[PDB]
Amino acid sequence: ADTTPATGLVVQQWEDKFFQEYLHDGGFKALMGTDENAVIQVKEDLSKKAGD
Amino acid sequence: YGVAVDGIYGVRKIIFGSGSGDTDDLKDHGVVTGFFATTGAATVAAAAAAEN
Amino acid sequence: SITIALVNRLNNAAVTGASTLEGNEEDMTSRSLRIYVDKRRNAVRIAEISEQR
Repeated sequence: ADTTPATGLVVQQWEDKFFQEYLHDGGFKALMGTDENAVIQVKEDLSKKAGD
Repeated sequence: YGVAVDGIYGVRKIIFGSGSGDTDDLKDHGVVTGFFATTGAATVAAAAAAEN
Repeated sequence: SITIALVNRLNNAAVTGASTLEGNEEDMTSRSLRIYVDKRRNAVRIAEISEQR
């Protein structure tokens, strides 16, 4: 006859890498700016001063 | 101050099959058990040592 | 979990003389046992004043 490995001795391998879901970022980052006519206004004044 | 001992491990009794399949009739590899009578006080209570 | 293996013995009559062996070969039977591992731990906490005293 022919020698075969036991059913419980069949090795399964696992990968250390993983996939990530695809997420749409909206594209708003292109509209952010500190200029007066920016579609989205960025006010970073509270990063140096105090207040909520 | 907290001192903690920890360990990941597992102890098992080596039992191997004896039938056609890999998990068929399990015999102890190197253990022979003998159940005898004793006069000492019971360690496991009757409710706990009962079947099921 | 870890799987350990046992190799069963061979109990076929020996092929003697000039007899063919290319087809009359033995099959090797193996058995497996899976052992699981778990985490067990204990801890003791003591105050600083208890250490000093």
